[PDB]
Amino acid sequence: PQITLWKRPLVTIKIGGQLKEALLDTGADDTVIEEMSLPGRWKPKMIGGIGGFIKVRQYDQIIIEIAGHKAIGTVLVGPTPVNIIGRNLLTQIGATLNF
Amino acid sequence: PQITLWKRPLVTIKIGGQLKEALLDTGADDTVIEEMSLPGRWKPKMIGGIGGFIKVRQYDQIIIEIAGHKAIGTVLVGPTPVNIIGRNLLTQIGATLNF
Ligand SMILES: COc1ccc(S(=O)(=O)N(CC(C)C)C[C@@H](O)[C@H](Cc2ccccc2)NC(=O)O[C@H]2C[C@@H](C)O[C@H]2[C@@H]2CCCO2)cc1
Ligand SMILES: [Cl-]
Ligand SMILES: [Cl-]
Ligand SMILES: [Cl-]
Ligand SMILES: [Cl-]
Ligand code: NA
Ligand code: NA
Repeated sequence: PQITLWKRPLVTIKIGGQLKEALLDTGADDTVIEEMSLPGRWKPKMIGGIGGFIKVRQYDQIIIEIAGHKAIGTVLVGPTPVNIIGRNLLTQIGATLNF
Repeated sequence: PQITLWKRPLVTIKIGGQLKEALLDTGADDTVIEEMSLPGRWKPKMIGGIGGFIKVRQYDQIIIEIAGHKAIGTVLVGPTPVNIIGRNLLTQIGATLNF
């Protein structure tokens, strides 16, 4: 698809058996999901941006379905104000910025 | 251009005759630049990032070139870590997300 940017680029994702809405975010290095349980090992991480840093749990090798496209990678879980699909997973679905 | 996301989508911008680096950010509603001098009056704005809210200065109708494309629109100035081109200016340069 072609997604214009008049509004936030929100899509449906499936992660950990749950449907969520998430923002396709080219400015995010990382994928960050609101609090939820995921299987397997995790380790703590700090991520920062506007307003400072938050602590998250880092889960590696997590499968997400993003607008119908399956990907696998690291997913961070913590008190993000919105679910964010960052570049680590946008690359895997072949997303590009065009102008 | 078609910009892939394996690296950060950094471009050169020109604002007030100055070249700067900035991030093309589909997750940003607005454009936010590091402290600099802009002409005219400013209005107050609070923006919310990963870490919380910050105060910025909102300057309207500012001339800005983004990767060679002309834009004229709102620029927020404040303590952002990186210069961010958000959707208010990405729409002016015709940017879309594609996969
Ligand atoms: C209203 O206009 C706004 C409001 C907010 C922002 S923003 O906070 O920058 N933000 C909104 C988003 C968190 C929902 C845009 C993000 O793309 C934002 C842009 C940015 C900010 C500061 C330094 C570098 C890059 N990315 C961002 O915060 O990314 C961090 C969080 C996590 C997802 O990944 C992190 C890493 C390190 C920084 C880059 O990627 C921009 C404009
Ligand atoms: Cl919107
Ligand atoms: Cl990854
Ligand atoms: Cl590619
Ligand atoms: Cl905001
Ligand atoms: Na894992
Ligand atoms: Na102005």
